[PDB]
Amino acid sequence: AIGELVRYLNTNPVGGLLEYARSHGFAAEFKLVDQSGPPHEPKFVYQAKVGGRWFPAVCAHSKKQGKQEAADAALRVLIGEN
Amino acid sequence: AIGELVRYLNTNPVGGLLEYARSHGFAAEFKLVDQSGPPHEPKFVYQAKVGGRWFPAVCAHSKKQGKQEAADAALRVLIGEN
RNA sequence: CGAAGCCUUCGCG
RNA sequence: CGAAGCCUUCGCG
RNA sequence: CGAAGCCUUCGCG
RNA sequence: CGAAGCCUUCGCG
Repeated sequence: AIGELVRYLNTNPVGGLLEYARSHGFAAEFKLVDQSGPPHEPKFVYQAKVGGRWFPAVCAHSKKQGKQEAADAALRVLIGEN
Repeated sequence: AIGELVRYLNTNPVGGLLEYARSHGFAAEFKLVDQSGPPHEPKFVYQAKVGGRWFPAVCAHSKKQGKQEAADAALRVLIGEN
């Protein structure tokens, strides 16, 4: 797992986390924790969840980048574990 | 653990998480993920972390209530574990 | 006795 | 052959 | 929201 | 920021 997981951090973190989620029979989730700010400069706060494990919450400027950074944080956490 | 952990959900989640963290030799952290909103109506976003495990991020109106809500979520998860 | 944590109140900014 | 996901681009509200 | 291109991965062969 | 009060937990006697 670790090998491909490292690869996914640079190119496409969301894809790597979904891959991890499939290969362990788990459904991945990206929770929109919070939305704030004016419409032209909003701030989104996202959190990745896999099965029963929750990951670092992140601030981002767009929903896409919210998911990307949430995935990225989850991936770094999982790589750290071993 | 589960017995006392249930009790702390009503009275003081922050204390219960501190008990859990001590009794498994873990350092607890309450991360201020985000602050937003106007000065008289701020919104804070907190996340509890115990050792290497991160917990649901929560919204609250004050820092203390932020920590308490994060702790409460972590406790509900840990009771869920068994 | 020695600590730690929470909540509450009061004053100040 | 059948899915899914990123990258970029274009158009619509 | 509607598409195209390109990449990666999954699944059945 | 400076105090006060409560409750809870832990160790010791």
